[PDB]
Amino acid sequence: MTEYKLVVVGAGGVGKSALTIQLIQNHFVDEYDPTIEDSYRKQVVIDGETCLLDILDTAGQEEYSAMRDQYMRTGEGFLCVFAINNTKSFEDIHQYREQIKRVKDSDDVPMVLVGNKCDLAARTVESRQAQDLARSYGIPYIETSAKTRQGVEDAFYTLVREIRQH
Ligand SMILES: Nc1nc2c(ncn2[C@@H]2O[C@H](COP(=O)(O)OP(=O)(O)NP(=O)(O)O)[C@@H](O)[C@H]2O)c(=O)[nH]1
Ligand SMILES: [Mg+2]
Repeated sequence: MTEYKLVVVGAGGVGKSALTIQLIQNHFVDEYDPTIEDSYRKQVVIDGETCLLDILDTAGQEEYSAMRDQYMRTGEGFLCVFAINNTKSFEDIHQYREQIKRVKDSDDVPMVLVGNKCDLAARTVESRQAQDLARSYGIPYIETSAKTRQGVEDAFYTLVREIRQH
């Protein structure tokens, strides 16, 4: 079947793993559990097409840029995740996107800007700012909460749809 290699990237602690585990295992991981490098494979039906989501959950730690560079190279689409309560992670987004473009040798890689932890009331990144950033990237912006599952399927499925029309 069609396989979509999705890569989740972003600063440490923004909820990359929580988003992935919510998608694959339908539960919120309320646990401190830093990722080194984890792969998830799930058979899903998306818009009637049986496909295999191969999700690459990367580390936010800078000490694993080498492991990120290797598995960013093979990814077809990228979830660039920041936390709406963490302004620094929103600023780090530009660094992750530039790194994706260099390893992919491409200015138009399938990507979704993900503003995670939107359940939190102490927002520091206005939705308008992140939407403008996504607009200048030419990529969709989707706010998610791995806690409430809001937007989780939307973020991943939108990325798959970008890969189809790429
Ligand atoms: N309130 C709330 N907390 C969240 C959300 N997503 C993740 N978290 C919390 O944020 C913390 C970090 O989550 P985690 O998924 O491990 O983030 P990460 O980006 O994978 N970190 P790393 O880069 O080290 O792997 C955890 O305590 C987790 O429960 C969310 O949508 N809402
Ligand atoms: Mg993680």
